Amino acid sequence: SMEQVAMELRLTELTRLLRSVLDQLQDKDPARIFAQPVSLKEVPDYLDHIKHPMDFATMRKRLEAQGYKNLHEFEEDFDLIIDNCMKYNARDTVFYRAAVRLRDQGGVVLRQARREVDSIG
Repeated sequence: SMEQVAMELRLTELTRLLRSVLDQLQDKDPARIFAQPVSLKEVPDYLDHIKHPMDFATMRKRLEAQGYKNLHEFEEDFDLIIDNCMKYNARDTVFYRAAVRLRDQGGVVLRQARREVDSIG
C-alpha cells in the first residue's frame, strides 16, 4: 500500500535523524568507554549484576536495521548504557565519571532531538 510506504519513509527519516543523534552522543565519549559491549571473557560475572547490557555498537546495529520506532526507544537504550555503568562501577572510578559526563552532555543533544522529532513529525 501507499500508506505502508509513507510510514516506511517516516521510519527512514527518523533513522537518519537518530544516526546524527548517535554520532553526537558518541562524540561525548572520547575515551571510547561505551563503544563496545562489556566483554564477558574479561568481566565473567557481569550478567549477574547487569540484566540488560547496552553499548554504542549494539545501538548502531539496531539503528541500521531501522529497529527504533520512536525516540523514546532510542533514549531507553542510551539510558541503559549510563545506568548500567553507574551501578557496576563505583563513584570514584573513571568509568562512573565517564558515564556522568556522557549523561550531562547528551542531555543537551537529546533535548533538541525531541523538539525536531515533534516538529518534523
